[PDB]
Amino acid sequence: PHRYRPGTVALREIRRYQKSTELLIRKLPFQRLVREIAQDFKTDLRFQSSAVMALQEASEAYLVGLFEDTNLAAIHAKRVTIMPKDIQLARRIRGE
Amino acid sequence: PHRYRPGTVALREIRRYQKSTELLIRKLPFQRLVREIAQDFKTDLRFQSSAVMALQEASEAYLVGLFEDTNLAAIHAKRVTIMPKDIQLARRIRGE
Amino acid sequence: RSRKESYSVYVYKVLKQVHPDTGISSKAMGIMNSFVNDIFERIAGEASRLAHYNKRSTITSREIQTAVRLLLPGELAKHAVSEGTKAVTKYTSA
Amino acid sequence: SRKESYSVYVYKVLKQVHPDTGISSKAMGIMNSFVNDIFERIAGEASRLAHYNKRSTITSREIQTAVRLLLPGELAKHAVSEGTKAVTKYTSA
Amino acid sequence: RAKAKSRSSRAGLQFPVGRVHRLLRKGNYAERVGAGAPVYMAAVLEYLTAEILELAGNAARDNKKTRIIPRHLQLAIRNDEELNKLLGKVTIAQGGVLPNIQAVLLPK
Amino acid sequence: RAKAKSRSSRAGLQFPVGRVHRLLRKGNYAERVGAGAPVYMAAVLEYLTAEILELAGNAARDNKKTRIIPRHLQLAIRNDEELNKLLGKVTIAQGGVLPNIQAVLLP
Amino acid sequence: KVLRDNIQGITKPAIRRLARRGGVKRISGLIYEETRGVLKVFLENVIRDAVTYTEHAKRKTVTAMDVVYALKRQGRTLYGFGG
Amino acid sequence: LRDNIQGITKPAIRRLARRGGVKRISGLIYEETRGVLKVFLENVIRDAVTYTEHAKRKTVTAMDVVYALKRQGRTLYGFGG
Repeated sequence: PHRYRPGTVALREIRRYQKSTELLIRKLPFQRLVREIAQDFKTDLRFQSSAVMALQEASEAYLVGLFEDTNLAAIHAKRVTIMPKDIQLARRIRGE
Repeated sequence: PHRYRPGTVALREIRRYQKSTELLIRKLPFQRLVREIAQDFKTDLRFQSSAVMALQEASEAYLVGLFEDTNLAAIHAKRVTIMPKDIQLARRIRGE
Repeated sequence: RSRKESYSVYVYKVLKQVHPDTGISSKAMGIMNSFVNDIFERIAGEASRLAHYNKRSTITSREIQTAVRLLLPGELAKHAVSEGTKAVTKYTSA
Repeated sequence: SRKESYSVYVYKVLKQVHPDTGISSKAMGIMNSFVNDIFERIAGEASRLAHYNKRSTITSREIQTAVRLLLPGELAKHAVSEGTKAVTKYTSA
Repeated sequence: RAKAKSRSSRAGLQFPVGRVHRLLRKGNYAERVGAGAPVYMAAVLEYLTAEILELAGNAARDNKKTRIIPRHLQLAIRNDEELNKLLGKVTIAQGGVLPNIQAVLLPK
Repeated sequence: RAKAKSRSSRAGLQFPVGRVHRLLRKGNYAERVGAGAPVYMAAVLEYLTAEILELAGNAARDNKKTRIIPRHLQLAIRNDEELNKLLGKVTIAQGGVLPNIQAVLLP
Repeated sequence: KVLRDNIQGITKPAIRRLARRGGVKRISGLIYEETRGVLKVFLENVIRDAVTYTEHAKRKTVTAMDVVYALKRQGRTLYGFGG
Repeated sequence: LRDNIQGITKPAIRRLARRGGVKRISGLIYEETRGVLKVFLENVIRDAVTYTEHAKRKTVTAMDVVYALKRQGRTLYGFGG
């Protein structure tokens, strides 16, 4: 048998996702999430497809930047695995 | 030979400095620091005394906020003592 | 002499409605003046944008209202809206 | 039913720097967002400088100062050099 | 001429109305200011002013005082989550900070 | 009657000047706009435009292309501290990110 | 019809992929939930402002500019969808 | 008028740290702190100078400091505004 070890692929994927430019979140799911949120404030709420995409890229960019800081926090803590508290520290420092 | 243990006084100072509002940095020193920096842009420059104070309060406010985040980072790292790196992490997360 | 404007007189009055028996230091007053000018600029600034965005030359109670909703968070934003909406309704009725 | 943009000017600039390079419509759309963002800021600051100093007119000086406040390091500088010239020259042109 | 009357009183406001009407036309924010614009705004500025002063006044009372000082404004703003945010970037001269000490720093 | 002549030509610029003048006097930036302001500004916008495009063109070549795409703009900006700073908060569609991996994650 | 639980529409691989792009090598099982609870706040803030702008303009359909203004208000600008 | 960063005394640094809730301070903090404070001051002072210069003045006023701070996401209340 043959396979890669844990972490070999993870590093590979880091390279690859940094490299590519596409969306990582599925579109219809994201679109629906937007509407599900939107339906709280009001009904008769419609979106242009360009508005949804604009939201999606901003949303992914947000999370990715958050993960970069989260990762650093995990490293600061001398770890590889990120945990909810590494996210929380990063956010807190940001002032969220 | 009575003594108060390590940390008893440190906490005391924290209490007090959080409570009070006065400037902690000596004035003539601070004022001169401003000028030394200023002279690197321009000689024969002047300041209103209120301008120097305005700078000093903002400067202290900046550092205190920085120290709060630094402290959290040290705690995240399971440590009471803050190290230069904890400052660096906090700054980085903040976009510096 | 040149003359300067502030809200010091109006701040005193407001203080009396919340705390009829209390005063205010000159510094706290200076701060409240810095505060009012800050909030004013923001709302007016955002209202400016709304007028621009929606192709207008005029700021009305709505541009003020929307600016309030965008700038103020949660419920605080609401009371400001309620009071403004009313004040206009009332002004023309008073 | 008509819009305006800087797409035509951006295209030309690309040639001044890279004569053999083309550009996507999106890259152009991005450059358009960029130009409008910078424009608004400088104009915003120039307004303010005039306001702070209690004035009605925006001059090349307010633009210059605004550039410095917004741009960091050399970008601020090269921009000032170029702005100064364009005005100096336009007048003599 | 008919008797002149102050508008602040008229709108049930303490804050000036004619002036706000005016200030809204300055800085070049909009060519024109609508009649209800300053009325709406004056009410807002007054409301927010009251909220800060009330909370600060409570702080003054907590400290057994008869007035508000910069510190009380700071405590008031920060304790109130929504004002804390509205002015979350604001540095208050002589505001000090809230007395927040991390539990991990304390002994048993 | 003198012939109408574009100011951009006069100023040696590619960006429009009359338009910039037009935009500056409105948007409510000021009651008045001086003659040299639009000109100064047009030069600035043009300068910055060139810097981004130049670097993007280089990124395009790093990718062996003869064209600029959103990605090349991202790479151009983030490998230049001053532009990166100016636009440090800008999200560029399909811009992507830099391939930075921390040493501590490697074998 | 009303929608629901589309927070799960953000699938596990999707979260991991984002984390990986960010340089995250290894992800704790609780991150998925923790991450969603943060994404959600971000979306709530942006969408709401976009709606607020949309309503001010007295429209029903949200356009790209409404989103752009909303994101600008939160200080994260976005290029290529207008400006 | 040189290395006046040393005019920021060690206790002065520690007290700020204390106010921030810092209980223990590494011996290498003093220098690191200075390398940050200085940058902060450099950015604020310079903008104030820029405003002062624009206005054709020599004396930096509180207002010029306020504008410098303001734009960095830091309105300061108390000196006018």
